[PDB]
Amino acid sequence: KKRYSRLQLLLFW
Amino acid sequence: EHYIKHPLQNRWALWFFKNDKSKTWQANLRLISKFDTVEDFWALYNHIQLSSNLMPGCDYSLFKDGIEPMWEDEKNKRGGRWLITLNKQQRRSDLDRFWLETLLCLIGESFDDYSDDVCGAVVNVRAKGDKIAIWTTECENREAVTHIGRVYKERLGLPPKIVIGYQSHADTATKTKNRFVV
Ligand SMILES: CN1CN([C@@H]2O[C@H](COP(=O)(O)OP(=O)(O)OP(=O)(O)O)[C@@H](O)[C@H]2O)c2nc(N)[nH]c(=O)c21
Repeated sequence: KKRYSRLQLLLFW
Repeated sequence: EHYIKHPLQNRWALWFFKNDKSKTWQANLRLISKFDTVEDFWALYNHIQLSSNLMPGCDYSLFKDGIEPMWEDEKNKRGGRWLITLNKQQRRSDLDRFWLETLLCLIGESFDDYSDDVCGAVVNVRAKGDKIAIWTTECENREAVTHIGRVYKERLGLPPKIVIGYQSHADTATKTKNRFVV
């Protein structure tokens, strides 16, 4: 269920 | 919701290797940390050296918690790796960005239906040329292995003309041919 896009991961930095 | 951390599908373990404790390979492994949220990943990433600033002979490995970063693990012994081989100049231009993209592929569950086949990834900092690899659990699952390779190549932004290879760990450990190519 838990999938993150590249975009999403970088935003969370 | 703001106050909730963003959980990862898997808990991950980051390992460090440097050949300065033992003449046996595995006794040079150090567990650095484990994490299971996006926020905790970045906190760890922010604290540790870039791969390009490590001494030659060092490795980082990121593996699903419960899988040791070695051939002998039950989940690696029948498996293999997609190998990215870097030239010396790519330490500067590509190593750090390729490693980070690899980490994001893993923690984000970026291999859709075949994400469970992924075990981990390893970066080797070496004087002869650095290597990055994604380790998968079963070298005979053509469909899973090829899909993972194609995702990985696309996420690193490598053109069709650049070909990468997959080697089984059994072959790598024997005194290497590609099983697959993408
Ligand atoms: C990943 N490794 C690496 N390794 C030992 O470390 C040696 C070097 O492997 P490496 O660090 O993957 O590659 P590298 O240093 O570039 O050398 P090479 O030219 O063999 O690729 C291996 O030949 C082996 O003796 C291992 N030994 C055991 N028992 N299990 C493992 O999973 C591994």
